[PDB]
Amino acid sequence: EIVLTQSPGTLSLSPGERATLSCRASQSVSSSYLAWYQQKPGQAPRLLIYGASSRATGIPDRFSGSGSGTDFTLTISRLEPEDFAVYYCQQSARSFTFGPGTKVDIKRTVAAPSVFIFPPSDEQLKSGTASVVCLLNNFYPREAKVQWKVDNALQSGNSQESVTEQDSKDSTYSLSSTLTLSKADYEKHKVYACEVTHQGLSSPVTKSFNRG
Amino acid sequence: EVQLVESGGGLVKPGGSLRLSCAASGFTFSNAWMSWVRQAPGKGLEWVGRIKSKTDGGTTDYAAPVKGRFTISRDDSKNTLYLQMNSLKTEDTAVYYCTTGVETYDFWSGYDDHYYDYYFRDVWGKGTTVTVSSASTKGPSVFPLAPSSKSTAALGCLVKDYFPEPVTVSWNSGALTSGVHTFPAVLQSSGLYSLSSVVTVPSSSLGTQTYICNVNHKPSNTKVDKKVEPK
Repeated sequence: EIVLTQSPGTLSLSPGERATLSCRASQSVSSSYLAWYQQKPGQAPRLLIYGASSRATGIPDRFSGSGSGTDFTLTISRLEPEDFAVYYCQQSARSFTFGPGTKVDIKRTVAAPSVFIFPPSDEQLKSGTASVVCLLNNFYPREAKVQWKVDNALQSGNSQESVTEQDSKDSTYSLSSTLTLSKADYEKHKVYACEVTHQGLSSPVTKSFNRG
Repeated sequence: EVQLVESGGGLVKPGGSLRLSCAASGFTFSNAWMSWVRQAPGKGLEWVGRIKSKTDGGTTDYAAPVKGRFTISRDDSKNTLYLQMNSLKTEDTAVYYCTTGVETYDFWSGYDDHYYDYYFRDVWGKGTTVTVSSASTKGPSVFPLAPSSKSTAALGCLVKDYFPEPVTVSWNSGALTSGVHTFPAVLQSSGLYSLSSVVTVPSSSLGTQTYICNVNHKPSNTKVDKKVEPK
């Protein structure tokens, strides 16, 4: 099996710019067996290019494909508001494998996240479990680091985070992290803190609370 | 038109099996190499397997995470593809698309002659969802994420411990839509889902506007409207 890698992992550009996505193959792939697919959220993959350079029927002219055997390139001459999606390179020689995928998102200025923290409600407390929520609102780029602390003790393995899609108006992202604990472990300690590390922040911003 | 329709996906226990079917229409199905490709929630595209046409020998190939447990067959008399999945896993939970891949260069000869002389096209289905877990249907628990008494303000609702997906969350019966972020659901280690929907409003508005989050769960047929107020 031939392994396919894509560069870069994320590409940040504005509408009307030139987009270049590179696909690297572990071994030489015949040009007739390489393809480029585009996928949008909640939609089936859409074949953009087949045979490395040939263009599928109905695909706009801005999508162009080039490459040899190890290196291939998908070029979008001028980005459109509908061209911001995920792009995969596929190879049918040897075995059928996909690439990691390159996300193309709208470029904007760096925006620091607004950090909020929510303690568990009394209903959930009497239910028997505690969930502490940390909200990072409106930031860019998507890369952000959330660290939970319970009486200055760094946590691990008990938090799950999820990120929203890029906003159409703000072009910013939002992240929500949930720290789950038992009722006894929540009543043992007092101070609960969420520390955020982001490009738009000079120092990591910490939001903490005390029971009461 | 030319289409591929998947069917058979559903909820299966971690030890169970399931047969997915793919009906083809609009093109000469017997000559095309068919493939199953899956996509896990929030992950990339993963090739499950491929079967060749009867002319090319009908040779079947599978991916490493799937070899030894999955089988692929085809019925040309019914123009149907079949994916039998045995000894499933939670990692197998994904959307399974039935596709044709990139066929030969002159595969679509004669396709739409009034408009095109040379034509190329691949076929994909809308995909079928296969959920593999040992959980049952459970109503969601809505907990109010109340604004900080310290202090723009932010509030919301945490929808935890529900199965399966999806769950719809609105604010003030859809009247409030600005500054609203409904985050993607997260699958807990207990096999239950949990998400949170937040909204940022001016602090002064907190004293003159009531905020109610409405959570709707179709599998459990649950509708919960809960108000969010400071502690």
